[PDB]
Amino acid sequence: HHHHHMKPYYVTTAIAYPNAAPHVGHAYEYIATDAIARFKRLDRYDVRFLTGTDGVPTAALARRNSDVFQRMQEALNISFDRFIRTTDADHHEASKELWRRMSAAGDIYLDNYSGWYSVRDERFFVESETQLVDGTRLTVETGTPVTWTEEQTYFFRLSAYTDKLLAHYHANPDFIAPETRRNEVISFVSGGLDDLSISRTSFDWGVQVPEHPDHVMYVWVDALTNYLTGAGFPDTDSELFRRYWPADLHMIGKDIIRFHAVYWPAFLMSAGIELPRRIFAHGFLHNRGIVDPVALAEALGVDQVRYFLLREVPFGQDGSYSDEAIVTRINTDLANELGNLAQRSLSMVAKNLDGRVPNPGEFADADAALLATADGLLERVRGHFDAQAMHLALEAIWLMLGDANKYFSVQQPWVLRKSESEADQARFRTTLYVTCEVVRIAALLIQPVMPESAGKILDLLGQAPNQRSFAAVGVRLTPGTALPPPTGVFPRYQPP
Amino acid sequence: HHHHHMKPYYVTTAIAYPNAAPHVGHAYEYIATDAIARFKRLDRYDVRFLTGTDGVPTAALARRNSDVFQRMQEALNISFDRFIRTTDADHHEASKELWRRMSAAGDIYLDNYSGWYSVRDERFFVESETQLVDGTRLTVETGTPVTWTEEQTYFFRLSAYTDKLLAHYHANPDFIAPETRRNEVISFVSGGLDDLSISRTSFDWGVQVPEHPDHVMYVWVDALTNYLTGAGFPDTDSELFRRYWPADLHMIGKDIIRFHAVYWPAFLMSAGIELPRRIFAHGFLHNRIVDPVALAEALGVDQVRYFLLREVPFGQDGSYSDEAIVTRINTDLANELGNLAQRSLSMVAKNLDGRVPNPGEFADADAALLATADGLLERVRGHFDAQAMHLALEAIWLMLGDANKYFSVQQPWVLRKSESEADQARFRTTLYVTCEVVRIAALLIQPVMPESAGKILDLLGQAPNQRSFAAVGVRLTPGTALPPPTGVFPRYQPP
Repeated sequence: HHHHHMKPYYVTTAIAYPNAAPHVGHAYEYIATDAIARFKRLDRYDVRFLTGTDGVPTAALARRNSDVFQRMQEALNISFDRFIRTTDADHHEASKELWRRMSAAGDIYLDNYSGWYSVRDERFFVESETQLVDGTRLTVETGTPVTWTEEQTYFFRLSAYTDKLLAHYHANPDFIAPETRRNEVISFVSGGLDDLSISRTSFDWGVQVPEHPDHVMYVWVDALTNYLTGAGFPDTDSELFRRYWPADLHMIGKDIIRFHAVYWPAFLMSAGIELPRRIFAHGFLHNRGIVDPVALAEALGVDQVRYFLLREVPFGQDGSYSDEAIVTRINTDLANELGNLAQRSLSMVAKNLDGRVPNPGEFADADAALLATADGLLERVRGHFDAQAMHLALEAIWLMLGDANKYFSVQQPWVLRKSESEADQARFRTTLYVTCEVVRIAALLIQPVMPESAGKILDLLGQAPNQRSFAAVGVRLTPGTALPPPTGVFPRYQPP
Repeated sequence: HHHHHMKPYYVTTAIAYPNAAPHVGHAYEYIATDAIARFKRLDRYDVRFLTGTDGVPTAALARRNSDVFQRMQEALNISFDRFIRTTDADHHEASKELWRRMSAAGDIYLDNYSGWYSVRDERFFVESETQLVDGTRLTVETGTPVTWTEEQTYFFRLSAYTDKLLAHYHANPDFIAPETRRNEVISFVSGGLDDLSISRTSFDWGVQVPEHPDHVMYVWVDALTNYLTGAGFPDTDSELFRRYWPADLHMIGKDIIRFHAVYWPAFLMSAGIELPRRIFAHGFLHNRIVDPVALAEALGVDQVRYFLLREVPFGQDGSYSDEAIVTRINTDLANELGNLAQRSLSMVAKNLDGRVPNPGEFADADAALLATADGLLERVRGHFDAQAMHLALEAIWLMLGDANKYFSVQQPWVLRKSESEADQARFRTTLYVTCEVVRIAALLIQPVMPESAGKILDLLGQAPNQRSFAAVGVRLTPGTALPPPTGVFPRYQPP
């Protein structure tokens, strides 16, 4: 009964709230988290990569959510793992069990409350958190209407966890990232926290509170438990839960950080459940002077868009999109620096070395320096990925590709091809081998960012599909390997 | 510059040879040696507990070794000490220095030789040590193929140390254990020894012989020096070597006893290096191969550690069966130890406000049980010093038998019902005595079942700083607050 060997890694994308519809607006988040998951799969991890998502209006919306999810997954090549339907997941047993544990811990109480309530956010707001935009009172943070409501509601004793949360932040400095987001959460919690309304009296459809069917949970309370549902909760003895909980990484947008970094860990502390290891809040994309990567991918190519978004924007910051910025990356970074270097060297293998990887001679100093830089990339890229700094990992790879192109232009293997010498031909073989070998290493490491284009390059280098994990980075290109006739992988931008 | 104050104790598990894979098949060995090391740490020793281990086919095989090691260490809770890698260790300087010393002493010579050679064992074999099994010539001892080779090789003058080895066995009766293994080694050496080939001419990867780069040492010659490397050798003036060499105990399987009890001490005699103090060769397990890692994941790490160290007299071969381990899980652990702790701790919680009672004056029955418990540490220490962990565990559970008998005779559940003044006093005394002997037993079983014993000590309100053997002589403090009792030893759950 051994169906797994590698260390597990459980990573989630964000719940939909405050949007009723999942997936929409999450393409950037999905591309980034997919690259993280693909990197972990290539680095000998058992990856579990899941979404944070689970009358007549509600059901057709379920078809649209499905259609949007399939299109986004296929257009951007997201490799979410397949979740198995269970009876507990259909009946919201996770949030009901979480409620039971928090109630049994003494952290849930009924009370009367009056204040500004937002139907869309399902939250209460204080006076300073509202504003009259134009004779209509809206929330300052989200812009949703509020009306004054006097309700009976169940509260979570969030105030009893202010210091416990600050102690968790101090003991786990990598729990919240990037650092500007960590400083903001610490500043917020340090000001003190009030108790948190978590239910409403309603007969509308929703997750009924255990023992109190006249109350229903707010949508975001039950939504957060989807992370636990993804690991088989409330079946804490199940193999799924022992293996994958706690989650290693919650990937979210910075708009819902307080739900994940304050409310969520307090809920889990109250219920006696292990907390997630890390929360990373990314920024949002805007046009220069909203950005739809699915439409960009269909127009420009999936790997061009995935590369641009993960390279142009330092992950965590807000990003600016201009057509000029992505055209340069498509034409310079991809088509020229990587594509043309691979095409030039592979063309000489096919035409002058009978389509066979040459056996290199003894490596000169210039050969060893370039190989040493490439051999050191896996360690540097792994460190950047562990901090969710994919832009720095891609910059490191293209810095090596810069050295490789410089090396290629200095060695001039296309002029050594002519000479009938014994030393020029040996130098011809060695320089082509070194260029192919560093292209192989770069192609292996860009698989998380551009899976198909990297796969095509590895096909051109005669690498079987079984020899494409990061363990293969330390195994040099085999002389005598037969290479297929080279074809283009990274085309130049074609204006409409 | 005092980073130590206790007497050092250096104990090793065996080198991998003949198998190229370390750790594989050594789980039973690791568990027993870990219990010995844990006992020494609790007994005010500075313990150094190390393994005897250090192209493309060899690199990823090193990844598998690390995976097997970390999984085995975690599944069985083995507490090997952390080895610091140095420049000398990376370049195999210990075996080079050992070879130099033996050569400088005149004990290594080059010679021609012809005979049956096993590339797997890296040893030569005489005709009577080979056999044709089905048209192929194998060693009778290990079943590896041999081919007739006529090679130049370096020899160690083992014949010059036959009598010196016998004199060492006689002067040090505890050097080899158990006694059946000692008798076999003495009989072998008494028959006389030939000189020992220790190198081969090959351009494969290996430890090149100093001053003769065409020869490489046999893998087991270099492997033996890992024991020296663990103590900082060849840096004989290092703090590690002065403090931890000679090794106090080489724990090995009896399959490689001649490498450790004959070749190894003769090497060290030639090199002028102090000999290890003691070598213990344990037996092998079989079903009526046994995989303790798989057993632990299915049954519980402490259930498996206990069964393996109690069921088989250490040094003998053992037979593990499902019924035999179920008996020890349910009787020895869940009932004899578990329910004795649960029934008495539950009475402290419900009847004595979760507070250790202040006992009255001890009756003859109370003092008799306490006396048996107070004498356990000395008896268990003597068994561990002979590596007789089965006898240490038997001595502890014989006391737990007396405690269960004492508990049933006193009937504390009857005394709690009486509003009398005398009965309530006797009720406090018998509960204190029962908790006190459970505390002593839990302290002494820490080397065998670290986690379960820690849980019992948690239920008895013992802080983590008061769990060494120096705390055995400090009675349970009346007034100590106890957490609500929870289960520690579950009964066997059939799948």
